[PDB]
Amino acid sequence: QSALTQPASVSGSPGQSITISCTGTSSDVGSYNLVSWYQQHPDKAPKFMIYEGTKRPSGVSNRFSGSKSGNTASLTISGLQAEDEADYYCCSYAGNSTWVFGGGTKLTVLRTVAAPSVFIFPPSDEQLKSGTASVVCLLNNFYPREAKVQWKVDNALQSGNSQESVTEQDSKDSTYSLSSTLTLSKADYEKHKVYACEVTHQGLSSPVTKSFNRGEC
Amino acid sequence: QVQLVQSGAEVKKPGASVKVSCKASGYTFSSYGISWVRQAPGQGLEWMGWISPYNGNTKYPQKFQGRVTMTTDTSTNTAYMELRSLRSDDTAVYYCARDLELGGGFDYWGQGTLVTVSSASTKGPSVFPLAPSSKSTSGGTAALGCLVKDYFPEPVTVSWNSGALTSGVHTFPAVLQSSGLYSLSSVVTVPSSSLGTQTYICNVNHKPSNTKVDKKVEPKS
Amino acid sequence: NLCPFGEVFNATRFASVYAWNRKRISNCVADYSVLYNSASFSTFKCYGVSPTKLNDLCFTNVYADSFVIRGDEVRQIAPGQTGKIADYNYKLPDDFTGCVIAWNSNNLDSKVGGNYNYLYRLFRKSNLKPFERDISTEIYQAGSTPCNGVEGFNCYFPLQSYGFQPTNGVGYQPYRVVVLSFELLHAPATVCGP
Ligand SMILES: *[C@@H]1O[C@H](CO)[C@@H](O[C@@H]2O[C@H](CO)[C@@H](O)[C@H](O)[C@H]2NC(C)=O)[C@H](O)[C@H]1NC(C)=O
Ligand SMILES: *[C@@H]1O[C@H](CO)[C@@H](O)[C@H](O)[C@H]1NC(C)=O
Ligand code: NA
Repeated sequence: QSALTQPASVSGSPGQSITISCTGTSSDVGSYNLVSWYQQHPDKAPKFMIYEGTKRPSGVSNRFSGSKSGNTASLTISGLQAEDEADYYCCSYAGNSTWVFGGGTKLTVLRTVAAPSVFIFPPSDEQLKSGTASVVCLLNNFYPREAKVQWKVDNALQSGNSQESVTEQDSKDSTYSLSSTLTLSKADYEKHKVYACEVTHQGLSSPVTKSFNRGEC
Repeated sequence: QVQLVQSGAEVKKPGASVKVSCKASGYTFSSYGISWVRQAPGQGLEWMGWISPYNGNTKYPQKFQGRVTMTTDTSTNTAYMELRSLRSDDTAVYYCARDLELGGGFDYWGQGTLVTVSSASTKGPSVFPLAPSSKSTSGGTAALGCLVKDYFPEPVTVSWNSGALTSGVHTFPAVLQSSGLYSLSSVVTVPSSSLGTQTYICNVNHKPSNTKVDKKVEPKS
Repeated sequence: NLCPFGEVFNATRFASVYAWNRKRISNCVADYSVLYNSASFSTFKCYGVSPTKLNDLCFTNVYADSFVIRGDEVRQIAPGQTGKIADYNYKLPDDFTGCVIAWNSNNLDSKVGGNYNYLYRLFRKSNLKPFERDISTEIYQAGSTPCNGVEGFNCYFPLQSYGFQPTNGVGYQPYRVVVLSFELLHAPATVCGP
């Protein structure tokens, strides 16, 4: 009735093979050949992948294999691809009519460095009417995930009024995307002219800046 | 083919109860079990218990013993799960899944039901356009988007051209603002030659407030 | 030339009811009056024969079946009974010819903190035929899905132990049972009572 220990994250190059560990006690993984594996893509219900430790339900690719040694089950993905990016959970019978899951493992596909395409969006006129200005900076299709986004308003670095969001790894290109939103009051927004996004990423020779002048189509 | 359709996402005040429905079809209801598995946001899966539509047998883990009740309508082919004394770490997505029992697997899963435990009011999103730039911003590609702002009860579904546009779409995870309201953006990259010829509409649905908003995104003057 | 009923009645341990013992009795003389005379027996019912005037008949074969059950279940060691014992553990035929002898054994078969050595079968796909013995321990599938040798959910291990605690009420106390079957086959009759 205690959680099963999987590595929090696993990464591998395309075409490679990786393995996800799933460790329990003698009373669960060790006792029963009843380990199943589930694959969860972002924002979707999990998918049944493995059962009885090593079997595949009809429909699952043959590069998903199952292994077991002592108190540890193992999922092995071979011929790794971008569509394999997901969260993987193991499950075991624990006796007493009890199922027990693992902590989950995030699979990351390694790929080549990709610089982001930067776009900056001023607030819509509809939103200014209501008294708030949201300024959005998009960083699109970039690898690796590490990035720096900075807001500079009339060349002054803004701090503490911006939030970021990052997508999970994309299932076709293996890249990430990031939104940065700068929220100002309508009064503050009109005190200033040049709104600038400044992006730092391993793929860029030197940081990229995208900017607009307030009130210019 | 096998199918499990669950009830809609809802808000519940702390201490209240919630009953999630789960409709099965495409297989003999009683030939399998029904397990419920929940998932707190960004967390792992948690087994919540089992019910046999065959004989009505149930089992719950000690954690949920007392607070959860699973029932089965063998006529409607529908499994219900009810959880009382709702607390804030009960906010999660609730899956029903066809259970192989000692066959050893949760075969097919329902889409899930996001139960948010909160005393905050249900507020709808305001949708604002992220307009394509007058400059051709990057190579031959341009970016446009919709900003969905100020909606308290997650979740929000956004589609582009009613599902016609799926390529290059990115919808970001919602962010909790200081207001206590959620905010997100959905963006898509489209060829620059198409901005004048093709129309681009984001379809935003907030089922907790039954608000449906379609916003045309087009370049500014 | 004397029937060894002491080996059966005055026996150290008795069998669990699902694995009931059977002793073949032959080539001996038996006084069923000396048996009846013992005041120990809480139950002494006979079927098809008069208890008294049993030392005048001669039977080909005699079977002595012995086991331990709950006191409440002694009612079930009889023709045409129903319940967990008669259906799944020990079954008598409708035309049973013999005697059922039972007595409270709380002093012998109860232990402080519980005696779980005595078992009974709780689940079975079908009922026992008369005088059938089933010592199988396959997992019983009560539901619609297979079990594969594991107990969980609708899968049950078929045997359960009596909780024989000396504090139990008389209905849940251990009773020792001896059943005597009298076979009158067309063979040399070798058990009499002169
Ligand atoms: C079984 O054990 C009992 C208990 O000791 C025996 O009972 C004795 O029987 C003799 C012979 O009739 C009597 O003289 C004694 O008084 C009895 N003892 C007690 C304590 O009552 C019995 O003989 C044994 N054998 C059988 C077949 O029952
Ligand atoms: C079931 O739980 C009980 C109660 O703690 C425990 O004694 C027993 O070992 C468990 N059985 C299995 C098979 O894990
Ligand atoms: Na995780």
